[PDB]
Parts: sequence; C-alpha cells; structure tokens
Amino acid sequence: IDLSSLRDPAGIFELVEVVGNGTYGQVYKGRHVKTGQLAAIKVMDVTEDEEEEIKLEINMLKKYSHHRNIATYYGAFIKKSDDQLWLVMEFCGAGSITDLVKNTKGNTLKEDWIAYISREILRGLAHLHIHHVIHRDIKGQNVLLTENAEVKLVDFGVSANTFIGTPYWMAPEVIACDENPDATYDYRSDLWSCGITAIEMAEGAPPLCDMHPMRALFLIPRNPPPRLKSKKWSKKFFSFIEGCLVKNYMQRPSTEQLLKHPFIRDQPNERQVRIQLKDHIDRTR
Ligand SMILES: Nc1ncnc2ccc(-c3ccnc(F)c3)nc12
Ligand SMILES: [Mg+2]
Repeated sequence: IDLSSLRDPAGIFELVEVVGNGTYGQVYKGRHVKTGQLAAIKVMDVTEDEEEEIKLEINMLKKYSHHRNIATYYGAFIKKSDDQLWLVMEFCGAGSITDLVKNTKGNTLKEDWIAYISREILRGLAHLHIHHVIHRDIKGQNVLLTENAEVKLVDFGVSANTFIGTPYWMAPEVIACDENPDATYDYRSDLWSCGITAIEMAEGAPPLCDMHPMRALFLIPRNPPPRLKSKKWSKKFFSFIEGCLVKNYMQRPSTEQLLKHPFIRDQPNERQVRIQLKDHIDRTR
C-alpha cells in the first residue's frame, strides 16, 4: 500500500459514533454513504513517529482478512487537515465476547457456547498462523459477534505502539524478566490468550482481574497455569483450558492440535447454540 494515492472519505464513508468508548481507542461505527451499510472505521493520525506502524496495519488487515473468522478489510482513506487515516472494515453489530458475558445472567456462558466461540477464535487464528501472522492481542474485547451469531477477530495493531494495553490475556513468554530478556515467543502465545478468553466466558473476567495490571504482569510468568474456579464444568472443558494454558510455550499444543481437541472437535448442539446466541443478541438489542 501507499499513503500518497489514498482518496478523501467525503461522500464515501461517514463517522456515526465511537465504538466501545475507548476500549479500541479512535474506532468508530461508520456508514457507507451511498448504501447506508455500516462499517467499522479506525481513525489514526498520520504523524511521522507513527507512519510506518500505520501503513503496516493497512497491509496486514488487507491481505489476512479474507477468512470468515476475521473482520474483512474494505479500504483506506486520508482526510487531510495533521492528516487523518481512516481504516475501513466490516462492521460487527452484536458487540464483543466481553460484552456478551457481562450482559448475561450470572456473568457466565453455557459450556457449548464457549466451545462454539473458542472454535471460531481458533479457526481465525489457524488462518493467521498459516500465513505466519501472530495476532498478539487476543482477548474477549477483540473477539466480536455479528447480528447472526458469527464470530470474527479484530485488531492487527500489535500484530507480528507507545501504550501497553491490558496484560490479563498475555502469555508468560511475552513478558520479559531475568530468564527471558528478549520475551521470546511464537504463534502459541495466541493459544494461551484463547485459553484466558475461555476462562473469561466461563467466569465473566480473566484470572488476576482483581490485581493491579502491573501486579498481574509480574504474576503471569511465575504463577502456575490458571484454572477454572468451579467444579461444574465437563472433563473436556478442563482439558481444553489445560491445553491452551501450558506454562512453557515449547510444550503448548499448536492451533491445529487444539482444533482436534474433543471440546472443540465434538460439537453436537452446534445448530442450537447458533440459534440461542442469535436469540441472546436479539434480546439484548
Ligand atoms: N469491526 C468492528 N465492528 C464493530 N465494532 C468494532 C470495535 C472495534 C474494532 C477494532 C478494534 C481495534 N482495531 C480495529 F482494527 C478494529 N472493530 C469493530
Ligand atoms: Mg473476513
């Protein structure tokens, strides 16, 4: 891509309102002027400090979004002013996974809902990993739902920055310490994040949620793998969490291996779950 040849978004796209009020920063519910179809628009300022980082988010989202579990790239635009870069993509109108769990009774999702959502996350990750892309910011806030209960991944912003985000979904290997100065990691760091996301769906919050983020950052590399608090869950669900949450990434399974895990592989009530999720989205709307 080249920032020079990009057109002005006037009469093509318009901003409606910010989405998630700061969760994603300068991200808006947008509208394709001519059709009225919604789009999510990421608005970044084209500063010299953040100009190469800005181009890279365009290029990545552009080539790696042609998969049903990743929100699709539409186009890039520059609104000349300090110039404003607009990154336009597919709008997912039913909120994030975090929203879904906080707007549910008892801040807990049914196990078969967790199995459905976790598989869609892993299918999106398998697409990224096969194209040598690590998502790097897997969390319930970056996993969105559409009106018809489809699950899509967002944010190539930190994909492989001046502000470090939330640390709760971060794998031990991405947190630098004395025996890990270079914070050496691979695609498996997203699988740990997927495991924390499944705990988040089961409990309504990631482990260490009650800690100061800086304290969680210190604790993640030294604490044993997090575990589900309740004993109610199936053996397969406990086994899936254990798979995602292997402390040492060197023996953590691959995305392909986790997709074959009985909890992810065996979903007999798939059809009903999709209907239940749709019903939940409609009853919240
Ligand atoms: N596609 C979306 N539809 C609805 N709401 C959203 C909220 C955030 C992001 C988001 C967050 C961070 N970086 C992005 F590129 C997009 N994308 C969407
Ligand atoms: Mg797509």
